[PDB]
Amino acid sequence: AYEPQYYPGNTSVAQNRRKHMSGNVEKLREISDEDLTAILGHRAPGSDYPSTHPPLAEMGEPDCPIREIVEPTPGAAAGDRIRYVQWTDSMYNAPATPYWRSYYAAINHRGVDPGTLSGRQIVEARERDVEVYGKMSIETEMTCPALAGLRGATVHGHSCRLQEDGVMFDMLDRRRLEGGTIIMDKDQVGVPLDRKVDLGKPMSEEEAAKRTTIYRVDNVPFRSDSEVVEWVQRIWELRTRYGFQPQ
Amino acid sequence: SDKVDIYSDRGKLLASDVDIMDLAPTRNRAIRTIIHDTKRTAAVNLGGIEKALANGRIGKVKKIPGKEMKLDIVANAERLAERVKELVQVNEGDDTTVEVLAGGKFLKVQVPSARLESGAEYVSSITASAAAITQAIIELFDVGIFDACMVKAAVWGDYPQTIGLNGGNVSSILEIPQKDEGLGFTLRNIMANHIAAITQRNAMNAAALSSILEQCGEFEMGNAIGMFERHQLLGLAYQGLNANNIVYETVKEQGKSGTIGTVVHSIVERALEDGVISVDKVAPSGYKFYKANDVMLWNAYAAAGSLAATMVNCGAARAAQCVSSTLLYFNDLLEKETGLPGCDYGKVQGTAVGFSFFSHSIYGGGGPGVFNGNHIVTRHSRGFAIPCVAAAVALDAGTQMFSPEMTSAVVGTVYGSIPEFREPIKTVAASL
Amino acid sequence: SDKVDIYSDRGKLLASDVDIMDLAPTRNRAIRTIIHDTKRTAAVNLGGIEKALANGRIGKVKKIPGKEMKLDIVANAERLAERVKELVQVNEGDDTTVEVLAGGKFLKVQVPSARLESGAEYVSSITASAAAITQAIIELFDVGIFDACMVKAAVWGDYPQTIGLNGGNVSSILEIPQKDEGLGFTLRNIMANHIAAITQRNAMNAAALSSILEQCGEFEMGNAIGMFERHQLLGLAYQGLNANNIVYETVKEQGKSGTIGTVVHSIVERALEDGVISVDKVAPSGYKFYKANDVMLWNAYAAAGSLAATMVNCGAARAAQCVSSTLLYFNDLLEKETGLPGCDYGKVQGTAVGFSFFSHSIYGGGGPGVFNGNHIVTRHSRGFAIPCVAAAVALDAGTQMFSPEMTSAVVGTVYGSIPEFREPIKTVAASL
Amino acid sequence: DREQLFKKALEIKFTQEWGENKATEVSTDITSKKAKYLRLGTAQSPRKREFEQYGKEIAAKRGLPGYDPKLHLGGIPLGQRQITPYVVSSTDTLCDGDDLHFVNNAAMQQMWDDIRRTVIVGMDLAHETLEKRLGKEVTPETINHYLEVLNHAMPGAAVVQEMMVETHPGLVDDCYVKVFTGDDELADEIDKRFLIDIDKQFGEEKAAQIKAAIGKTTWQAVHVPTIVVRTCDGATTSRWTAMQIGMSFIAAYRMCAGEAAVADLAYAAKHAALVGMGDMLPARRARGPNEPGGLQFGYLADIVQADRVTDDKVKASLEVVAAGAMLYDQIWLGSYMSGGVGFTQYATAAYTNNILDDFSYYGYEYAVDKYGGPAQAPATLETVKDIATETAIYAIEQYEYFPTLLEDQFGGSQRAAVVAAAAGIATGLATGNSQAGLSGWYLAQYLLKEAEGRLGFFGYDLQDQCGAANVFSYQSDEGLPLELRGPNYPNYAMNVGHQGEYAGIASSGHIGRGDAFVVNPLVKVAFADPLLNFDFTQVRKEFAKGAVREFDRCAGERALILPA
Amino acid sequence: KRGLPGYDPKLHLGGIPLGQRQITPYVVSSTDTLCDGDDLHFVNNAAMQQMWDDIRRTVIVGMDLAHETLEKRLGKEVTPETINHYLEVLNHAMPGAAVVQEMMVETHPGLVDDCYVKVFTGDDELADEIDKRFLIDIDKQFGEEKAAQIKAAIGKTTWQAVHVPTIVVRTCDGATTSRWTAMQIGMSFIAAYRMCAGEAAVADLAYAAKHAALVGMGDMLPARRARGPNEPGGLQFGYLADIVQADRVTDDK
Ligand code: F43
Ligand SMILES: C[C@@H](OP(=O)(O)O)[C@H](NC(=O)CCCCCCS)C(=O)O
Ligand SMILES: C[C@@H](OP(=O)(O)O)[C@H](NC(=O)CCCCCCS)C(=O)O
Ligand SMILES: O=S(=O)(O)CCS
Ligand SMILES: [K+]
Repeated sequence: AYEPQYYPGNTSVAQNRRKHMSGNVEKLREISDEDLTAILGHRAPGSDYPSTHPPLAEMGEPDCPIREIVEPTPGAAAGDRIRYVQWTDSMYNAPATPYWRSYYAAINHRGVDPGTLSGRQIVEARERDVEVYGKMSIETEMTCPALAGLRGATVHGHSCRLQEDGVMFDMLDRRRLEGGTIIMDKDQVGVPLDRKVDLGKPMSEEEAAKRTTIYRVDNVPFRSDSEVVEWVQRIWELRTRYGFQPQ
Repeated sequence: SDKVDIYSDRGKLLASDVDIMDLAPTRNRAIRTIIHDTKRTAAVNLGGIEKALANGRIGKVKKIPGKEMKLDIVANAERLAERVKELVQVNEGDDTTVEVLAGGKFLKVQVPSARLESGAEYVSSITASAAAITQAIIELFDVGIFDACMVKAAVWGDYPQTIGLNGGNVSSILEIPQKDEGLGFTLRNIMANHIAAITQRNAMNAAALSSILEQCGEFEMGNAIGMFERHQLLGLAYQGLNANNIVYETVKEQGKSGTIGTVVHSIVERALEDGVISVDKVAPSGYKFYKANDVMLWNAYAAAGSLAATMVNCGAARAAQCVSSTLLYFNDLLEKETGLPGCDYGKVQGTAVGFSFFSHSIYGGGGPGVFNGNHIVTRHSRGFAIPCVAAAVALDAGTQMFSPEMTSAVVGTVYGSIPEFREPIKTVAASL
Repeated sequence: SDKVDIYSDRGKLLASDVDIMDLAPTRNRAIRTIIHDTKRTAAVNLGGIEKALANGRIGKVKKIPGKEMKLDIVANAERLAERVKELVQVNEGDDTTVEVLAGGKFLKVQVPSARLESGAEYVSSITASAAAITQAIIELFDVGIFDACMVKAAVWGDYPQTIGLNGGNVSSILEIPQKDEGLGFTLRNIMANHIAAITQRNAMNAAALSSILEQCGEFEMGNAIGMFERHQLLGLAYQGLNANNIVYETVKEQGKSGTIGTVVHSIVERALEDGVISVDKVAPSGYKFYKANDVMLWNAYAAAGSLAATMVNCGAARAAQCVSSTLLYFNDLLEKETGLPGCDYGKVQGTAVGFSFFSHSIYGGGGPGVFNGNHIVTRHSRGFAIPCVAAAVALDAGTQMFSPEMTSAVVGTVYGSIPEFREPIKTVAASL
Repeated sequence: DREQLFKKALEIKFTQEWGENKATEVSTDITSKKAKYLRLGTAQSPRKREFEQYGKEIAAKRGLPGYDPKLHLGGIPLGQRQITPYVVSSTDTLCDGDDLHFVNNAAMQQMWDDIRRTVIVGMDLAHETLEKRLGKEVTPETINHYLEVLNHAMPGAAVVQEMMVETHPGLVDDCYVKVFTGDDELADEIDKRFLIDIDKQFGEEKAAQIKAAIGKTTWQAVHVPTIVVRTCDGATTSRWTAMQIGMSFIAAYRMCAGEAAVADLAYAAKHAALVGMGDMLPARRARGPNEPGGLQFGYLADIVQADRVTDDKVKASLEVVAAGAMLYDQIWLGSYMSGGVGFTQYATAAYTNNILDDFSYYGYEYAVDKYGGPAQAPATLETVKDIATETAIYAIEQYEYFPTLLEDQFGGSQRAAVVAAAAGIATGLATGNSQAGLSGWYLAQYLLKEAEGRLGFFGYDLQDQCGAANVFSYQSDEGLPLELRGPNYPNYAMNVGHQGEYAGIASSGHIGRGDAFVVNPLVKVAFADPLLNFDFTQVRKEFAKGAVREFDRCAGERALILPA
Repeated sequence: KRGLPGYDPKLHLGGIPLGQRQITPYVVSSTDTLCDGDDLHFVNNAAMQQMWDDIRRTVIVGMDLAHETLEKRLGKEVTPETINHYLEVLNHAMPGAAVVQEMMVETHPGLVDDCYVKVFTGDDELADEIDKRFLIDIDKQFGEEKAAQIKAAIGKTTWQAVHVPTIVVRTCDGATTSRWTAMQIGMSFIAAYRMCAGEAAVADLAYAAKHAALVGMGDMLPARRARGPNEPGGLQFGYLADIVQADRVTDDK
């Protein structure tokens, strides 16, 4: 037996980082299957998932011992196209941080291709699998609909000052606070939708500060989580020493 | 001394109590024979020569009007193979071989050992083959003085205006020595697509052939001297040759519902059970910082884990692209879980960072299949990254544009016809 | 079938009725051993490493202040050689050798065959030696983590910022594969100064070693296939190995008062006497146009003549520079005297035209000693020009700035200590 | 309380109107996390309006369109967020970020041309050739005559043949040759018009250190015409130099104009006594010598000359960072290795708004107080851990205390380059060891990742995750002192936000020690020359001049041969 | 001005300046222009420098493999409308202007107005649907026989004739051209087809533009005269003949 520990630290930030890593995240809002498909912009809502169409020479399944013992995901078994879910998260205590959305995906979802950047975080996977991931990425506490936004392009905003209404700037205006709720009426690449998708209320400033995986000097300073600073120094020192002589 | 049991691509015992020193590129007979055949074997594309002649074409776009020659090359493949053998051989009955493949479209040429022994590199496999087919065609079709330069161009391409046989029809699993980034990189300049095609998309054999070639490269680079010989051989045995069945059994245990993260947890549990790591100290929060009781063996477990995670994650999606993120997050999460450095002390994770970038951006790279140990993006790890890329390419089910069927048809047919290349784990264990 | 008698550097019979096929790089055991030792032998400049460490210097001008580590290296050459042998060898009692030379300043390292058999090229001779001496020095002086990078720089130079060990202290008779102009040029990239230093300025042995290496290069390039095998072997035997004593006896006959022109007349007289050429037709003026009864044998007589003329002309002046004009005017005058093409059908004369220009102008090149078979100026002939350059360099009594004593002290000492390199004619004849 | 050095710049660029961005309506408080988004687009920016206007003229003239702000994704032009200017650090120049794009900045192009068009060629072996082969006497009189001939010939003018056609001197007036020597007796006899006087250019201690390293050797600092390297490439420079050196020796010493001894002078000038700016690159990113990829980090530190004229150690190191961030990220990675809009702001993060200055002065002041002074801290992992952690965490917190600072350096790679450069430079200056500084850089990168839960762009940290292990490795393609690393060091060959900062770290150990040079004393002396078009003592001031279209020493233009 | 001398006719050997023999002009063949030989030195002749820059700054990049990636890998439709929109975006982006990100700084269009992309195709049905502003019409530029010969050699394939800014190759080198071209082709496909701005399929478009569908002016040179692609040493003699266009407009062979 083995009980995963995930990450060091004892502050609310470290506790939230372990929640995102372990998948122990609270559900705070609901999105319908068709509204999720509409905002991802890969196919018409309600339509069946299209398949890949590879050349004749690649249709044959090879005799492979690994293919025989690794079960394909539902998306891989159906031959879905590879599609994506990309998020931008404010540095003003958006619950999510790019590395921790990638750790959440790597630990809790099969057959995923996560990518971490400062202003965007992506997960590519077989379309139906990426929608299962996408639903959890938007319904859970990993998202605040004001401090975060699905953006497959023109991502600028993670490090910008918030708007006067507390919403993170979006050059393409895909979602905004409209009459007491967050409305997303364009897909993740800015194409206007023929519907309004209601992403619900934003988190309060206090809730975001309590649920965030980002450290901030005016909330939970990075300097205050001694075990995390120690862990960094330990990895740096051991990598340095073993690079010279691995003993 | 370090001992291992070698297990097959299907998790069956092949050899027991094997000293890792006996698996070294410098000692193992099967690995030496693989390298010998890699250096002496070349592919002549007779179908390509026929089309180049018929259309006066050189490569993909160059065409010289008025130079067309309609010669039945493929229909005379056997006759040309016999003459090519006479020209490539040094003595009658020597170790030269010429085999007609793909219904007359290709010739597998294996130059005799004598050409490599009197040369400095492998390139006589290309030059003897190109000169032999050029001469054989000139003779068979009685090509005159004015037209022989078109036969020459159909075989050798733009050479010598280009450094190599650019746009020609003679190639190898290897690239010209001038393309090496540094010293000892020739055996590292082999596309992952070539490996997956050669090994018939068997992911274990793909990782094994790639690990053998990468570690032959690391040895030739001077990265396996002194204490580093043990370091690289432990990586070769545990990642490349399924030592103690760790790769296969981890993939089997995690194959139904596993993720990159559950593979991290399995590897930490196994390293602790085997005494490779132990708790160093417990922090006030309860987090356990671990210590490596054997640093090189811990590195080898992280290399085996990096491959097992690739097989579980790319295998589940049946999609090669997941390898770049798998190599990154398996090692990043391994460090966060234990407080110990990841595979190659951050260099597998670092390689995976740039590899992810250059397989998802405008700047260069491409799909996983185009990468290799000599590629500027993926050269950084000491042979522990490309074996995972080769396995990932093998596991793909139709997501790639630049697949092995597109880029590696000739190399796959020619080198894939050789058993030691198709089944490297079995061949290595049997030569002990 | 073509037979020859091989004569020594002093014109004495060594072997009779030798089939030229048995002198081929692909068949002759002595040539194969010379190439095997060329690829596996490297030089470690302990004197250079000592000064680099003491002054924090890398190459000729780079110096990093504050990095001085005045380690005592040269006086510890035997202890360091012992440790280098342990690190370079694969198994105890294998074919690895490490020898101290030049009073501790150099180590001759011969890596075991196993490193070449599991590598694609010769470069493990450099990388295993560089890694071995770096590790041995770190151990002997207990060099710490912060300072080991300066031991690394003292041995490997600017590598990997540079493609090779630029400004380092590990070198070979060969240059890195990335410097090859095309395919099969590695054995051609050897300075004429290196050959002359290795052969102790014995002009016959300098021409012989150069001819062997150049023809190994021509074979690896694909220029000795089919009918061209006979073509190159006749050139190797008559120009490189003093076949039928033509080179030595022509030089002896013309040594006291001969010129480039009298050597032309001697060669035409001999070719006519031996039945190699005959009168084809007589013009109205009485001028006789000759025909070649055996074109390849006529080419070989012109190659032998080109060398004999170099020895007579450069020997008389005791000045290497005369070789460029000798190769030009021996062949130009040979054509004007007979109406037949000169050596290599104009390519020795053509090589000599550019060689003369690039050894007497502002644009590049230098003295004869800097040229080689891979040099853009002198690569054009199929191995028939550089053997004459090596002999000319050997015959120089002190006119050159960039002499073998200036450019080839390391290589000359290391490879010159090996008998097969010093006495190649004797070694080749004895292996039959 | 220490007043952060960037606050003045943040007040100017965010709270004072620039163009018609209505800055006072966006926010007047540099600490406010909120701002009023006015979405002014193109209308707020005179610079974007200039580009839009030229785009209309171009489309009309060619019948094929070009620049059009409305072709931005969704038909939404740049400037939905407030468009702000940049203060070039250490200057009072305020400019648009477009004015710092290498294409739009002649000072930046001229900086690269002055490096590209330079090689250093020894004279001793050439003089020895003349003595040995011709029995010629070399004296200060023959050398001075040779230098007059050389400065006439080098730009492309004839000295031997009749009926030669020559370059227009007005197009090549940036081309010249100066000399320097470690032989003080010879230096006192060289014609002062051509001499780089080591005693005048460097302080007493540094001049002695240079002379001891150079010995009694003599060198030519050659600068071929900018128009030639622009028409051709960097690999032209050593060949162009050798041709005119050869002609000048022929004419000045009355040699035969083409004898065997001339080839020895050619081999000496092109290979044996040549000291270029960098060697060739491998096949994938193939280039000949004298290209940015071959320029070792220590060479860029020796080209820059701020340390020669200022005792402010941090300032001198950051002038190196500015030259390197521009050359390596904007020109090299952003054009030679990629292109398009490129990487202006990945580089400007390291030379604007006094931000890197604030972080570097903080770390260095902390180290001076704790360890005593420059080059006094022990070169150990304990010292690196202390200085780099202190400096990195201070820098991390500044982005959180100042939302305007975070919005200015909006990309994580910009924050990573600046946070880690400050940690590395403070560590290098304090220990006098640039390898200790490099170790500090990687520790700072790791701290930033865990602090913000993000680091740089997708592939930013390939070299940083490889980094800690490869600082002190002695393996074949891993080990190397930082001074000798460069853009061809494998881990460093691809990514922005590292190379220029590494040039500053390479300089830091040496600046801490008071060394005259970092890796090549010949390079240091060759660039200690006020006649060079670019002023290498004031890199940031020169970039600021180019930004406002006031840099007046741009070479290589063809106005003289074009219609008026 | 410098206090360091330059050109001086009296520094010619013996203090005897050029022109002891009569200095005569040259007639440029086929013209009535009479000029000094110095006016034909490449340094002093902007037409000569611009000829080399127009070659150096050009590469040809195929569209078929990129369109196939969009269709097969992403299930995106490629039509004449999407191609024409892509070409407008491409001619805005290629000189160094932004299309995806916010707060980008850009090249001054007035410095890069020589930069543009045109297209040509052997598919006549597609040629009739491409926006005429960007088309090189093979039927208009070549005679009936030559146009047929070109179309038969090219087949039903489409290509981009890219000309990056002269200021860029002058500041940098010829090996910059294919990379500069690929970066802005990649950005234009992202913007014109509304892809994710950085997904796995984007790397296939990069590999196609930089390697698989690239047709440069010449390949690299070996170590002694090392240079990357698009330098004069790599320019094959037949390529220079195909760059020159006098045979297309004169029957005088
Ligand atoms: C399409 C890519 C993927 C790729 O391969 N390159 C891109 C785009 C490319 C283009 C954008 C030009 C344009 O807008 O048309 C250029 C300028 C390169 C070029 N071709 O000239 C560039 N990036 Ni990018 N790129 C940058 C950056 C960034 C930051 C921006 C994050 C933010 O919050 O704004 C993120 C990476 C990250 O998250 O860490 C980023 C991503 C990306 N970068 C995403 C697009 C993101 C988006 O959809 O908005 N860049 C930076 O972090 C700052 C410097 C900036 C570069 C331009 C400059 O230096 O001035 C530019 C460098
Ligand atoms: C990877 C390699 O590209 P290829 O995979 O060979 O197409 C390489 N480009 C680069 O490294 C791009 C570097 C500059 C742009 C990225 C800055 S983070 C090159 O063109 O030689
Ligand atoms: C020979 C070679 O010079 P090196 O011998 O390598 O110095 C070469 N130069 C040239 O070929 C000069 C060609 C142009 C001048 C002569 C025109 S006839 C070069 O620089 O790479
Ligand atoms: O988004 S990417 O990190 O691939 C490129 C940033 S310029
Ligand atoms: K240029």
